[PDB]
Amino acid sequence: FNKDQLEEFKEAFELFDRVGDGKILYSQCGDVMRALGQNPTNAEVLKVLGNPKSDELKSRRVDFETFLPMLQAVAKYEDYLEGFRVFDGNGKVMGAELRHVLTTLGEKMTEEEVETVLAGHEDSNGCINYEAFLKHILS
Amino acid sequence: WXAXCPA
Amino acid sequence: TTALVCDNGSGLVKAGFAGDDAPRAVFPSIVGRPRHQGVMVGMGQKDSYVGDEAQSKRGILTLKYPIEHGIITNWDDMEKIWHHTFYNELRVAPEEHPTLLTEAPLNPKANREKMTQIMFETFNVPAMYVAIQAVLSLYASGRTTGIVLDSGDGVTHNVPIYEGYALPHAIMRLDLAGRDLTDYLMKILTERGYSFVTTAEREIVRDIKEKLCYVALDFENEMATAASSSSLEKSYELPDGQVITIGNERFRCPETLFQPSFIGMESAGIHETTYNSIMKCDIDIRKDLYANNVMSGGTTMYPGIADRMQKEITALAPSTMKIKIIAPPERKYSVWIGGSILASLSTFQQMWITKQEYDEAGPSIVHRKCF
Amino acid sequence: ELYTKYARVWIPDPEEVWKSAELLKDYKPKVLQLRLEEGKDLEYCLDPLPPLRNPDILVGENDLTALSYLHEPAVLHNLKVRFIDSKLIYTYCGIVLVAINPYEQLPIYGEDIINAYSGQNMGDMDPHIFAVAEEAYKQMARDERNQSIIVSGESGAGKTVSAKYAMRYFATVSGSAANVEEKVLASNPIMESIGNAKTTRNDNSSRFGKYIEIGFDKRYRIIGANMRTYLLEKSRVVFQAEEERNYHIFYQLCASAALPEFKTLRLGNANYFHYTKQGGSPVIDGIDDAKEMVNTRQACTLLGISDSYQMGIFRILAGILHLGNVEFASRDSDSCAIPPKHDPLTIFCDLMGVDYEEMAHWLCHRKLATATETYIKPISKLHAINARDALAKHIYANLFNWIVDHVNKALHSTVKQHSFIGVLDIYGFETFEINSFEQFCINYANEKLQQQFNMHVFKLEQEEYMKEQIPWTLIDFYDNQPCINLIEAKMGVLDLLDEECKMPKGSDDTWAQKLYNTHLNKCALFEKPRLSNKAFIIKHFADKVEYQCEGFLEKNKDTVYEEQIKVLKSSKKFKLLPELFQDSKEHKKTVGHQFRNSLHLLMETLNATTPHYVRCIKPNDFKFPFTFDEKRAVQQLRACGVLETIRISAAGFPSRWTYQEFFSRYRVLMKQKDVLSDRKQTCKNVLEKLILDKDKYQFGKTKIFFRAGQVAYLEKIRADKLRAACIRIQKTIRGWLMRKKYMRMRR
Ligand SMILES: Nc1ncnc2c1ncn2[C@@H]1O[C@H](COP(=O)(O)OP(=O)(O)O)[C@@H](O)[C@H]1O
Ligand SMILES: [Mg+2]
Repeated sequence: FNKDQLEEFKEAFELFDRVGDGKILYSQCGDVMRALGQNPTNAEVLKVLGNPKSDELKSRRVDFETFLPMLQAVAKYEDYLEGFRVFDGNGKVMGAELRHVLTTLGEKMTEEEVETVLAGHEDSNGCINYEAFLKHILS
Repeated sequence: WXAXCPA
Repeated sequence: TTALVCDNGSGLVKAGFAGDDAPRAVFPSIVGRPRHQGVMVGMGQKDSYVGDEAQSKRGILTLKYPIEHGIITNWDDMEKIWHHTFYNELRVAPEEHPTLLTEAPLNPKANREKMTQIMFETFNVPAMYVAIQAVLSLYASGRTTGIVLDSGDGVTHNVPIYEGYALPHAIMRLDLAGRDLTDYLMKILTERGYSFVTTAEREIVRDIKEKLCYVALDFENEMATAASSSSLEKSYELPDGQVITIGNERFRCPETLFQPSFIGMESAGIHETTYNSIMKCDIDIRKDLYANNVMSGGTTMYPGIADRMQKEITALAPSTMKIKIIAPPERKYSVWIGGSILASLSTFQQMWITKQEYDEAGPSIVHRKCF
Repeated sequence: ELYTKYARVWIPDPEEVWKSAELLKDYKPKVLQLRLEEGKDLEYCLDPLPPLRNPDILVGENDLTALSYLHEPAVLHNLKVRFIDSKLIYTYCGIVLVAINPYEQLPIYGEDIINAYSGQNMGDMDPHIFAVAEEAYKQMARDERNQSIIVSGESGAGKTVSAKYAMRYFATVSGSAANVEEKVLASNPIMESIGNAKTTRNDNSSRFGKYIEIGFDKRYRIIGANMRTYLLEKSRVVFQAEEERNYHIFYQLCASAALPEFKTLRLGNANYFHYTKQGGSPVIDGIDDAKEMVNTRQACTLLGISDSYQMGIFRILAGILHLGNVEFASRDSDSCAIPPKHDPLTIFCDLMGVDYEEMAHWLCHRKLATATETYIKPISKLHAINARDALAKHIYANLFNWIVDHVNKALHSTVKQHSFIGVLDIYGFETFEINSFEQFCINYANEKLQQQFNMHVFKLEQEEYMKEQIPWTLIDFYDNQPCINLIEAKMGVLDLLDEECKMPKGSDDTWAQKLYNTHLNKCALFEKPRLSNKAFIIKHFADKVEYQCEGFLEKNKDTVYEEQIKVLKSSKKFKLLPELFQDSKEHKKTVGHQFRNSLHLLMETLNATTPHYVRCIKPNDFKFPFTFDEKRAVQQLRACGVLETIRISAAGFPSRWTYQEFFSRYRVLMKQKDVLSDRKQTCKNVLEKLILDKDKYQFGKTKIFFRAGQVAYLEKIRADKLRAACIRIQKTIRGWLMRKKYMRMRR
């Protein structure tokens, strides 16, 4: 990463600094990494975080300089499509089934997050064009 | 028998 | 698959199916032959008669016993006896059923082998065995420790058996029998002026011996008593109707088992040979043989023989070592019954000499497998 | 191996015979970390493996052959969930129906379910007794071989109700109008009274095996029924071990001895008679025999037995009871005599009307005869006792057969019988702390009945594989014939036991000695207990069982002196008694040999027939309804023989699935854009990619077969792919929405 990237990333990091000490929480580290173009899993985030314990994950704060190696470590389409084709073969996906699997398997998200991202993409039958939704969410 | 007696 | 047992006496054949209560066929071991020219052409003559067939006609015939002293003789007649036994009287083919045969303890060794040779070669018997009579008397009596006095026609012998071991060195064979008692009864009856020369009246004398003879509890006083008073005299009706009368003689005949000297026999009597046979055993067992002491066979059947035995062997026993004499009333059949139960035992099924084994070993197989 | 945090395993525990654990670290080749789901963590040790648990979609399924891992814990769980929560009491284990009693009524038996089951295959419906019944009924309709149903277990389990409803099915589907069902159910109290007894572990145990044949005309209308009996435990009459009883009817007499109708029988209390007193346990608690006698009289009236016959029966039983008290004094080793004026003999001779002096003579001497002459010979006190007890057992066995002949008289009907369906009620396996010739016979009978069941299921699978064109060889025919050959055949235990009955002196010690000498080194299935020279062990289809020799030579022996029969035959005081003896070797034959032959007649009855099977199980001793104890239920499941049926199934191909449903369920794994254009060859390609070894799966015309556990492996790889894709989606959407929330922060 060059100086310009480090400056843009630090500025973004400081926007996430809610205490003024130049630091974010570990639980925000993943948010900053994804906002910066990475797509790590929560497991991957904890690994790059050093598998922190609950207490430091919830209250220990790290500055940009400590975050950066973690961003580096995280940094170092056809599968996404087949993954969606698992739940398909007319190119649609039920809204109920996607909601259930997103809220009950894997790294479970909230129902409100899923409703927010899914809002306006499903039709009256309850079908999602998943290729369009995928292109939309990858932009 | 065959000797000492008649049988 | 029931076996056969036929106890080959010297006087009777006893035979039946193994596991029956008592035998079906009992008939005298005689072959009869005619001794006269037949006049009536078309009589339907036939050359020879077996058992009750001969005995029913005996006045026309002469009768040979093919067995003397347990030794089979004139064996073509024996083969006729067996052929009649299986085919006519049992009505059952020998090739379907294994068969068990009985023998006196000590007798010429070849005789078993020839008997076996007949059984396999002539009759194609599936399997065969031979057993010592005084073993079977204990199977019959329900006893595992025993001394057995066994006497019929032909032979007498003692065998001690302790807990299913025989003690061979102690086995005494004594050659007195109902035959020699019969020949003596003839000779002595001549003393009262009756004569019996030939086989056809030998069986009358035998029938007298069976009904009238008895054994004195003490002989030597009663010999004088019957000469002193006639209440011991009794009378019997011959064939052809004339009555005869017999007195002291009727006890005097069976007394000769205890006084073999009268026949001119050198040996001890049955009581003293019984005692000597116990004496040859080791003293650890003599009390147990003294108590469990068993009579066997038809010659024992004379009334009072058991009390005479107990009295006289008491006189040789040391008075502490008490004794008992087991005379069951069946005992004329006991040697058969013990073979009937023996042949029914599962364990015995291993013991049969099979035709396949005889094919291997020849007539010598008997002594090798059997006792 | 495959063992991963996501999986579960069964740990043993003495109080729930298995417990479930979360596997907490992936195994690699000596200790495992196992969290537990009553809120505990443990570490568990692997010895020079715990049985893996089926995936949760499979468990609770209607047929245990669906289960990919087959285990005592898996089976027990699948039964427990269906009984305790779904309240379904019937299960299929193969062909076998397992049944578990509610200790309650249920709706299920209503007529509309009878109609519902009509017109369908046994696999097309959830299991219920009617689904067996109709598979028999339609086989009888379609094919000439008539049918049998077989029901097993402890007597408590509910074999009665399982027959009651099979009958109710047959009548209803036939559309027949009629007594016969009410008659059959009204017969049970006499068949219990004569044929059922208190055993150490059970208050009522059926000690004989009962066959009821339902017959039809050529339009399959029920025309009638008839009753047969087998395997009666004759030895129980004269002998019991501690705290047993003999047959209830004796105690029902003793509980009635004060009623004026029975005054002539001069009965005492149940401690007075040598047969009743010997058990040491007169009264069953909670069961009153005195009232039940009245129900037995009721059943007799409903089966038309005249009161004259009923009184005759009770007087003959009083006969046997008094007979058992007659006592013998020895005079010598080979002689005994009854004393003068002997009181129980005098009462017996009153009850039978027989001349006192003839019974007194014949009970103390035996006749021996030949076609030329006959002898009367004294006998030992031991033999006179054995003769008395044999006469008791022969009287009882003929009384039983005669009462059953009147039950048949009542049940028979004139119409010519086209065909019949036979419901067999029989005892299951038996095992106790002290176990005796009664158990040895029961367990031999169970060995043969289980061989027949093996024969049948092995046939039905070599049918099924030949429909699907699979080679014959793969099904391993398991074979318990070496154990039958050990028990039955000429060297075997029953034969040597009859053989020492006759051998001139014979004893429990010498018998054991002849056993050890013959078998002990020679045999796979025969073993000796270290401490004792008076016991033996059989490695037996359910279990090892120890049997103890001291009982057998007494129990084994029945021999009846013809003269005592030929005395009782003479009496005219009442006409039942000569009826009992209406039409030898049988008088010599030992109890074990009579049992062997009766079992042959039973097996030839069943082998002429096409069976269907039931198993009845008892969840608990206490009769707490809808409660189910793993400890008791496992013991029943072993005695029923479900567990070896399953161990035999696990050898084969337990799991069978259609190409269409396989394609449906694993469309997720199938790479649909790649997949080939037809179901059979594409799914063959897929499975060949997913599993290397064709030994592990077999291709039918319609169904794919797998060995045990591979369905679980498939379900795991399905879960892995599904969840890994799920994670990919989750993180992608999370990163999207967090970018949006950052954009809000920029706003
Ligand atoms: N009731 C009897 N009283 C006296 N002697 C008898 C009696 N019955 C048979 N005998 C004699 O027994 C002899 C036959 O004995 P037995 O034991 O049959 O010999 P085997 O068995 O060797 O043929 C014959 O001499 C016969 O006369
Ligand atoms: Mg003889």
